[PDB]
Amino acid sequence: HHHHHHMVHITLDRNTANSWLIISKDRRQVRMGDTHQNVSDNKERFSNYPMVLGAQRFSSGKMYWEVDVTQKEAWDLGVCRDSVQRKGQFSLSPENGFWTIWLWQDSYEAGTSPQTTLHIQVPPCQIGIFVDYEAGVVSFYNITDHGSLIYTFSECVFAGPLRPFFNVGFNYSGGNAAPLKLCPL
Ligand SMILES: CC(=O)N1C[C@H]2CC[C@@H]1c1ccccc12
Repeated sequence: HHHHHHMVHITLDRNTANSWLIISKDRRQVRMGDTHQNVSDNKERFSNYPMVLGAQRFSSGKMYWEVDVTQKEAWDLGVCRDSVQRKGQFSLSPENGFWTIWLWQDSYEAGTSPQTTLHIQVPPCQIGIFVDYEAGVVSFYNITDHGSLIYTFSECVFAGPLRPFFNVGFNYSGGNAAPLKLCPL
């Protein structure tokens, strides 16, 4: 890929975060806490899962950012509609307004319905996410493997503004406490 030059400065939106998440002062890192984080509930917060949105909203153009996933056992990354459901149980699918990939139990999968197996030779420590609003494209790149393509969603029906989407995953095992981190330009 040569997509680096549509780089956008993403920050996390505290108000959308699950109440157990801890967002750094610079709003560039998020991790699971060991308890509820002493914040009020609001209609924006994801209730059931350790999810948060980016502050940025996109309705046009080309956007690129990178996320560090070092030493995590489980995570979800991509983009979603601003209008996605926040409360209760739901699946990550384009029909529900999500364009995502994940790591779960040593397998990488794209969030189609049903989910699609990914073929990654070099487990990634850093993921690049590229959105072309007009083209209807969301692509994922393996930064650890010289930017090799992971997966492309095409003919996407965004149907409104998009937000960067993050899930740090649960930490039942004790091996998934590490943060997601937005990487510098
Ligand atoms: C009581 C309850 O249902 N939970 C507590 C904890 C672990 C599972 C679930 C949950 C969802 C989101 C964030 C934190 C949690």
